[PDB]
Amino acid sequence: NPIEVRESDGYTNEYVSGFVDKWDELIDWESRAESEGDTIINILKERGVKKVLDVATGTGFNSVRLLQAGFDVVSADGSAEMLVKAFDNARDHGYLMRTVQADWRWMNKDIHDKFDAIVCLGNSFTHLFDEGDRRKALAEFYALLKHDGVLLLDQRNYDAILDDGYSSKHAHYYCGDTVSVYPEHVDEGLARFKYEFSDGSVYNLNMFPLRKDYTRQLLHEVGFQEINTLGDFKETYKEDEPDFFLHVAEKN
Ligand SMILES: Nc1ncnc2c1ncn2[C@@H]1O[C@H](CSCC[C@H](N)C(=O)O)[C@@H](O)[C@H]1O
Repeated sequence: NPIEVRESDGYTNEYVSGFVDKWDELIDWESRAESEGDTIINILKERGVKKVLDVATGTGFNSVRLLQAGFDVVSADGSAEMLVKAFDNARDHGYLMRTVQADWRWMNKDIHDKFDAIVCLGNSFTHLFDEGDRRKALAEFYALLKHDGVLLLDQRNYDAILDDGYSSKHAHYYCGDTVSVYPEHVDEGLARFKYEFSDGSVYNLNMFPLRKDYTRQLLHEVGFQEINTLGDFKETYKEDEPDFFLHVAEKN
């Protein structure tokens, strides 16, 4: 059956769509690419990666960055509305995106290749609140990797927030002062972040506060052999603790 673009289906809603639109309206990709550096691209190049699957395309930032770097990218997302934005953003940068609508829990339904690398970036994995769904998603990613493939999966540093550290009592800024991100409510099973933009817009979003070692455990448990977790400093006013972690999980 064909996929229809809807502002409200099972994979996105108008609120989250408004949030990503607001981020993209105020934060240009050039600035974001400079602030994030070439860590992702360099990891892939040092591994000889050619074919990449983006499982969390969103409005397309990671996919377009990888296309610009010369990778063969397939751009998947659960949301058809997101994929339309991502395709047109790629078009605006002079690239033809290969979009596929797919749910992490059945990734090979319409994707039949295997990939040198998968990227699941922008703190996307934390959207899953059910442990069974987490294992299912990581198992689906594992199965889509070639024998010597690698999964790049990032997350916010929830350990520092759950342990009542400095980062739990303070907002974190991105793209200068364009947006602040504040952990309004934190418990073992839920973090609600307040995102306040420079134009006065406020969005409140829920995430599952994955501890760094719990994510590593899940990756090991679905079959990944070696995992290296890197501190990833993205925020404007850097602290002793990174605001993100990047897991580099090798299939074999
Ligand atoms: N279960 C699921 N299956 C497929 N896609 C999912 C999903 N849960 C969340 N997503 C997607 O994950 C994306 C997170 S947004 C992050 C987008 C991009 N990596 C960036 O950093 O800008 C959303 O577009 C959302 O639709």
